[PDB]
Amino acid sequence: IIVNPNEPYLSVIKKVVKLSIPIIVVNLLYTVENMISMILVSSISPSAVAATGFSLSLLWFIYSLMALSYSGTNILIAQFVGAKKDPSPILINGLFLSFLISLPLFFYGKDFVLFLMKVLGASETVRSLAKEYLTPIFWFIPIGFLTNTFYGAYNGAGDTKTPMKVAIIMNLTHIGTAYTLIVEGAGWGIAISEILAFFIYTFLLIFFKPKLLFKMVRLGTPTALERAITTLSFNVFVGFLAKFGDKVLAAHQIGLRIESISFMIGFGVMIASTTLAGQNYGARNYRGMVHAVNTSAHFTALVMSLTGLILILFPHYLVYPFSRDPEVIEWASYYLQIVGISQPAMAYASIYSGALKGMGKTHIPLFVNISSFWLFRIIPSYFLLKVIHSPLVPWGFMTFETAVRALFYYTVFKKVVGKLL
Amino acid sequence: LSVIKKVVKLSIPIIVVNLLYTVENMISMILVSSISPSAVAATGFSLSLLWFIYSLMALSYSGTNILIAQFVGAKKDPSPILINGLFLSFLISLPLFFYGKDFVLFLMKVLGASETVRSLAKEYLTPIFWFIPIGFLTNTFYGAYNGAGDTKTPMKVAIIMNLTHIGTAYTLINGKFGLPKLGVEGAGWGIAISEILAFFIYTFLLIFFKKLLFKMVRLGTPTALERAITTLSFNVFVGFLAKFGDKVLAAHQIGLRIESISFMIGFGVMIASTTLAGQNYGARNYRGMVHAVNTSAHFTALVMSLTGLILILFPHYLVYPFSRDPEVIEWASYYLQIVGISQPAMAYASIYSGALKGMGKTHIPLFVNISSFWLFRIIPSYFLLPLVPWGFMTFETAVRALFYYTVFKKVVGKLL
Repeated sequence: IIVNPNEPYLSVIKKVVKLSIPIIVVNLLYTVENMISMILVSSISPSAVAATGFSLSLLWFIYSLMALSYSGTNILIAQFVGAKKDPSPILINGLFLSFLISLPLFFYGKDFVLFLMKVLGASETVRSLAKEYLTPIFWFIPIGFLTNTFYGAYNGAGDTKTPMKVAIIMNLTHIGTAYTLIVEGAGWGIAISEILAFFIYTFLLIFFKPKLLFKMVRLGTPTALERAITTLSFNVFVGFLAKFGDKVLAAHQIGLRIESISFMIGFGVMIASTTLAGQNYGARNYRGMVHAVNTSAHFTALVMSLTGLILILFPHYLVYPFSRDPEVIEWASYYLQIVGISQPAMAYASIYSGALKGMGKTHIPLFVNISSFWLFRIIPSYFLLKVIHSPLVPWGFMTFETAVRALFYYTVFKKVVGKLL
Repeated sequence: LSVIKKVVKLSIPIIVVNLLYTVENMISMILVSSISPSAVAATGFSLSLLWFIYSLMALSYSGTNILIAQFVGAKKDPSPILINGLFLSFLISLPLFFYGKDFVLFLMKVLGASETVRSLAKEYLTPIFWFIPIGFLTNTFYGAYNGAGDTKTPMKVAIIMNLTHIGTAYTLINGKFGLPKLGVEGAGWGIAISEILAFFIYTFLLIFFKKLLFKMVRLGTPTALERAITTLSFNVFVGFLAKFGDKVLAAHQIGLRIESISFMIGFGVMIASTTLAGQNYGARNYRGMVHAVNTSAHFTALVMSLTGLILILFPHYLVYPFSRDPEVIEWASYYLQIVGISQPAMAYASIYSGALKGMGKTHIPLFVNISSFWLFRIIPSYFLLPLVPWGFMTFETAVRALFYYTVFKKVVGKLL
């Protein structure tokens, strides 16, 4: 049991924040894992941090195929626990499906970096560090694909406290492994942290609990696309500010870290709403999920309304840890006040697209976050952006555009449930 | 629909369209072999790169070829599918318009091009990309006339597309009419001007012939990724033979042309089965579509049983147009004998994987031909690793593509 009834008042939901703070902790700890990873790699040379830096941002492209092993496992388990049906065939077929697509990026995995590494602007000695840094990682990718599937498996059953306690220890495993082994030492910090957490889940399986490979691949197919395509998409949005020198290039990276710390709240509610909508839609409790997602939307909007306010009223404060060049503090402060207006939009953007994932409409955020980016973030902030001479137009449009969809494709949730009743 | 019928009435016109397309590029390669050999490399690497790029046409094709068939079968007005198909087609032509031109320069330099080849590729791919909207509209008109079952009209246009393409190329290659030699640019204008003249035909007869755009994208999205990912997949399959020198690399491309001369048959029947399965599924008549795809599979497998058998019995006869070194004739003869056995299977593959496109489950060939090329061709070959990846291909492209026919029997099993 986890589902709230069919609009049964309870205007305060409470249960949502209990099943979100754990996901917020897991996502905030992902930043501490990489921030400390930058401190441990910077102890040797900046050439190794370049090999690690471009690899992590490239590990985004790699881990995009990890979406099938998550959504295919997270969604069906959430619905099956909702309908009180045995959620065991989804786990064994999901963990096998995770290992299935784990083979392509097992052998020719370091090539996906090294080959693409030089075509963007790498050196000969920088890439040799990346090869030593990534060789122990691509050996244990089927291990990571199993850990990711275990993550999505617990999220469906409404037990996000298990991937929280494991994340706290897994990071101390990663912190301890690299800090002692430290460019190849940091690579063992990832592989060993993935076999430890996996074996904990293996130990947390002794006392925890194939024609559907289609349904798992079919649901998460847009997710692996949406992840991979948005990466290239954001690369196009960043490229619009590379034309304004490294000054604004650094100022956009400063806004990224300020957004990332401000994003872990929403992504935690997203995976939450993904579970809450799945358990409700699985039990044929349709009036309750809309009463739940609307409640989460209302509360997350106020959380984001506070978040944007802090970004607006303390721009120079939030850039202070990165405040060096005043022209960079300039563009960074302008960015914070611009996207500080579009924070409540992200409350509805992630929930409407996140709750639909559990409901099965995973193909919608793909068609959505792409079409609400190309002919909206890029083209209006490019085609009509020829004569502007300002970085505030891709920033002004990204805030303006993000609103559309976030608040303007409400409709897809407004009406997909309309015919559902 | 109960005895036997001329199912070739849909296949033959498309076969002519899929043929001569061979001649359109064989002669064009000769028209660019008339100049310097460096321009032929700029041509081949362009057409190959055009194979990768021409993956977004499936979204503009399947979205138009599938729904029109179902609606022509359902006797429902199929005009909103064409006006929004061409409209969507024009809008999928913009992401490549002035944004995928430099993609060639970014991709040629990563495969080992020459500073001159990248330049000849530009002068060749300059008029091609200016008229991407015109080629996409004609590509959508193809599936439009195929969906309605009128594949003879594009066959007339394909023949028009040929005489203008070769005519303009052969003229602009050297300036036959007192014109300046455009070089590699003349072949580029041959394609472009042949697209605009074919497009004007489709718009002229549109004068006397004849929203929910999200659903169309839900149809062509897996099909577009199939052509895109299979191209990378076959790149990995060839990569297993690059380790055996250039004599095995050459014999494989020789088999490619001999296969293509034998491939245009099944592709036309695939579109034929794509249309026949489309109309009868939109009209609920399931006994008519199951009996048709069964009869299509039976008749095509026999043709492919003759086609492959000839390849097995006449290897060194059919390769001599490409034979130079007897060691290359050796490896090429084995490739034909191996693929000649799996030819009757591709008959069932193109017809079944293609009928499911007509039924709306277009994410079926994607989930299959990917999971069939990788963990059944690439992986088993990579383990046992030229007759090891060659035998496995036939062993796979037959057996796995075969017994997958049960999924069609299962999709139909619950359909009744």
